[PDB]
Amino acid sequence: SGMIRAIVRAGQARPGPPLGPILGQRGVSINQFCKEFNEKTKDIKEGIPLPTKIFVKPDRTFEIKIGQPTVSYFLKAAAGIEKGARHTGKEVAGLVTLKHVYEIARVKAQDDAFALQDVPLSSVVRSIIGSARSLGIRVVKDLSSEELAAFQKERALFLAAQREADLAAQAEAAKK
Amino acid sequence: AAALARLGLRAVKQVRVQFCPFEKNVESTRTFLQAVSSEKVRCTNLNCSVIADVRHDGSEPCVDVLFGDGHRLIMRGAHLTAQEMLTAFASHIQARG
Amino acid sequence: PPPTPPQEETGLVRLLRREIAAVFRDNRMIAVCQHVALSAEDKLLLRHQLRKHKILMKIFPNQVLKPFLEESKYQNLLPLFVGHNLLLVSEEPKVKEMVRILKGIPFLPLLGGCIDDTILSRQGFINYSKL
Amino acid sequence: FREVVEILDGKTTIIEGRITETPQESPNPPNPTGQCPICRWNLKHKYNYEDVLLLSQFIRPHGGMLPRRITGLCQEEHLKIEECVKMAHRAGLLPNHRPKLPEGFVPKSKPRLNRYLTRWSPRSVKPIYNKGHRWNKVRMPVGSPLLKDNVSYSGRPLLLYH
Amino acid sequence: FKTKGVLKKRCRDCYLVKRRGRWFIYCKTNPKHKQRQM
Amino acid sequence: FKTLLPVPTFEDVAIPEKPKLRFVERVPLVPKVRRERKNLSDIRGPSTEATEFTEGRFAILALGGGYLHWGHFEMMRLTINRSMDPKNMFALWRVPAPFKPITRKGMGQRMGGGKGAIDHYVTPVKAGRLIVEMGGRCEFKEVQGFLDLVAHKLPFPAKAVSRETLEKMRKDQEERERNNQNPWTFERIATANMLGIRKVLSPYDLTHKGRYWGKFYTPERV
Amino acid sequence: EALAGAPLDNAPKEYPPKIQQLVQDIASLTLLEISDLNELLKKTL
Amino acid sequence: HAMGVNIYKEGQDVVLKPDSEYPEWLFEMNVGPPKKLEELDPETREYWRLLRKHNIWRHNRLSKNRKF
RNA sequence: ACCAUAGUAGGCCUAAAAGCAGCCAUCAAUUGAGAAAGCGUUAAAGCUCAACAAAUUCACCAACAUAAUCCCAAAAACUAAU
Ligand SMILES: [Mg+2]
Ligand SMILES: [Mg+2]
Ligand SMILES: [Mg+2]
Ligand SMILES: [Mg+2]
Ligand SMILES: [Mg+2]
Ligand SMILES: [Zn+2]
Ligand SMILES: [Zn+2]
Repeated sequence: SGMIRAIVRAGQARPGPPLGPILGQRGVSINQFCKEFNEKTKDIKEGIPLPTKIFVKPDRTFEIKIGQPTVSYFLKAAAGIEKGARHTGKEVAGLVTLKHVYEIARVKAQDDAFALQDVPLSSVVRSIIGSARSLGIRVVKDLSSEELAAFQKERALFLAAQREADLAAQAEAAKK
Repeated sequence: AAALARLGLRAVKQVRVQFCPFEKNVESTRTFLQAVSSEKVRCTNLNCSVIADVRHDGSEPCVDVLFGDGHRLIMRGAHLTAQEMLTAFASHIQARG
Repeated sequence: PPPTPPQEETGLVRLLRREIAAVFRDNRMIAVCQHVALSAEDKLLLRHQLRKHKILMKIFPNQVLKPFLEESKYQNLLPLFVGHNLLLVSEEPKVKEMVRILKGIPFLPLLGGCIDDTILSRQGFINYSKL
Repeated sequence: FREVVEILDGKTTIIEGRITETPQESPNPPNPTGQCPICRWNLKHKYNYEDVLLLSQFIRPHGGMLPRRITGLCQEEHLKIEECVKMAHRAGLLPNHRPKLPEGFVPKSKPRLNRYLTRWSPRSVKPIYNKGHRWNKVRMPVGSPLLKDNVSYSGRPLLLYH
Repeated sequence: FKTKGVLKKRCRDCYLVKRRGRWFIYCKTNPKHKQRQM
Repeated sequence: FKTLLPVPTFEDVAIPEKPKLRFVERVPLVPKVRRERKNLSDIRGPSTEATEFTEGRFAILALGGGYLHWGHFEMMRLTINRSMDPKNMFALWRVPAPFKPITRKGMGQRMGGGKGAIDHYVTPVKAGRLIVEMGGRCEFKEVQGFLDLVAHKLPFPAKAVSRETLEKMRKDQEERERNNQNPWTFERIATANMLGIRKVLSPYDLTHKGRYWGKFYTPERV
Repeated sequence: EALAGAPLDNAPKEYPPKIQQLVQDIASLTLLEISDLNELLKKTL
Repeated sequence: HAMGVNIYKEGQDVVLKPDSEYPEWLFEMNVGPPKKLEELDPETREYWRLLRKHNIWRHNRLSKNRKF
């Protein structure tokens, strides 16, 4: 009856929302899909939520295609941060170099979308940089020693800003 | 191409288009081809095949369409306009089928 | 009529002219195939099946393609471009491999073309293929 | 002038275009530099609804107007000619340019009221019950304002309302 | 139908037609968009 | 195929704080005690003040004369304030808050007895004056779209204009008057008192030149 | 300049001028220049 | 999960190739300054991409008044 | 008329905010298509707009019910009018 885009964590597939309202509305077995999906995704111990394309057929049976995990995750891990910037570009979330983006790129080159496209890795790296811009993550050419000088400064500043934001969020939760 | 999709092409068996690319008069038949070949009309029924016959020498462009009424509709585009072919196609192949 | 207001070439037009000149220089096999409406999925699949034999596809507007081609040595291809079209570009050509994929889709015609300076109809490509 | 023919033979239908001979523009126009067809014959501001020989040249055998880009009329003059053709139809000129319908000629209606120079369509017009006095008066339109530039030999402007 | 002094299309499906010496707005999708110029 | 065109870019536009229209007061802070006679002569004829643009590139232009009272101000304020992007546009009052006392008597009074009591205040607006001035990184068309509403709901006839539109219609206005084919202009006749026509004319006409009559202004009049 | 006009299936009997003048320049050679020709074509290809 | 990377931990949690192994393009790409209109050459394709984008933005702003 | 595929459910707050309660960036694949101008959804999915290609007559604004005994000259678009 159509298609479904489902972004789901590595070892986690559960018979409730999102899968319950989504797959349950199409008339498709939830448990069979949890079984197959977990069969395929228990082999990734990297713990990466992957967007996946679920083809849901007229007879209520189904097919499944697993793609590469989200760039949001790959970059959240590359900068070592947890959540992305509240105000992006106004503030910084995390830092990365050429190497991170390149790795993530040749990883996502086998993604369903970039597979059919014969595009070189320069293009995919462009894509990932762009995806970094909005995630609040900053690239630098050669940062390594200053990568750690940074991390010891930047992390303290991000803790300062996250604690200040948590305090101001406590004050705005109390004022509300 | 939109007016063909609304009209439920599933009543058709086989559609072939025979035309001669290097002639000056073939634009009409080509327009008809690209109007029938579109995804809407093509997906209305999968039991129908669309064949493009391309020859240099034939010199006379033509459109032949069989459908399950036991009917055969052959319109020779020479001096015929695209949307005249498509309107004829519509009123002919819909009202009968 | 009022006197004549000559229009001026944009950067777009010059870039397209350059690009097309290069296109006619580089590829040995340029095959005109009428552009036909397909799903985005199917068009991607087609592009990829052309990527497997390394053949590339290109699309240019009739507006800037027609004058270039009538002033070109290739002007005999003018009657081909009157409708919609798609230009199949091939460096170090193998025609039978293109015909293999075109065979799969019956409603997607190959019209004219030029293989190593030889201007051919579809039958010329059928002949070059079996060779 | 290109006729389209359709034939039915043994569950096979053939539709084909066929070209006939088109008459050509008369050899020697008075104002050859002139852009628009009306103007190079010096007919600007001269033809009226009454001149049929001119009007019948742009229309279809079934009585409707020919499109502008085909004819090549200056936009203004196209509108004028269209008005005139409507008026001429209504006036009972061009009786041969109607569509032919074998059934409907038989059922007589009250004999056609003779009219001329009629701007609106007969079916669309409410009878004016209230007239009105000298100072506020409802006037009845005659002819079309598109023609108000026709050359007047009397010198008095045409009267468009009474 | 509503008699109005100003006609305006309320959606993309409204079309605008001159009948009986008036202007009209007919709409096939939403009949509620019908309008007759006064 | 269609060739593109360079898009208008605004790097020079500086947006002020409080871009939205200020709230204006129903009655002035120092309410006028002494009742004023009504000059109708302050609605009459062409406007002197507020004829030109200042900061902004768009405006509402008054084609008639009239009186703006508080209701009108409220209308404009609310409408413009929720029809604009506070980031990209700013608006400005080209009109003062209503200062002119206007009286009434209780309905049902006989004629005479004195002047009335002060009911409300208004602002006089002479034709040719800008009511509200909007600047921003906007193109004229959006602003035009919603400004024409406000314009339409004003007491006098009014338009939405830009700098370009205004200068366009002024040059058109003078070009119409040097094109004129007929020898006889209202100016030429009135000033020279031809036909003793001054008898029927007002003195003000010598300035107004038949373009303004009462509070009405007809732009077509050369 | 311009390129070929692409004759085709229904009637094409026409072979190029080049092939014919080449077979004509081949037929006019003595067998010592035919063996020279054969050697010079055997080596390159 | 969560990972705290230092110069010991960012290199130990990843396999980081030498600087001579990495391709050229990786160093050329602009890190943080997304390009402007005036900067680009009108004879370059990217310029026209950007101009198209801006034209779309403009159309989008102009379409804010839709009744439909 | 025509057509709609890519990172990607962009980052956040929220039960959920998947182009489209809100706040911030507004980059990037493909000849070409906005981190989206309207509809739509609980969040989607789904319809359209702008984009390619296809083409190209012209297209900015303008329209507004009514009274009381019975409508109220008759009529009329050209033979020459400062
Ligand atoms: Mg008003
Ligand atoms: Mg792009
Ligand atoms: Mg579109
Ligand atoms: Mg009523
Ligand atoms: Mg009477
Ligand atoms: Zn003309
Ligand atoms: Zn509607």
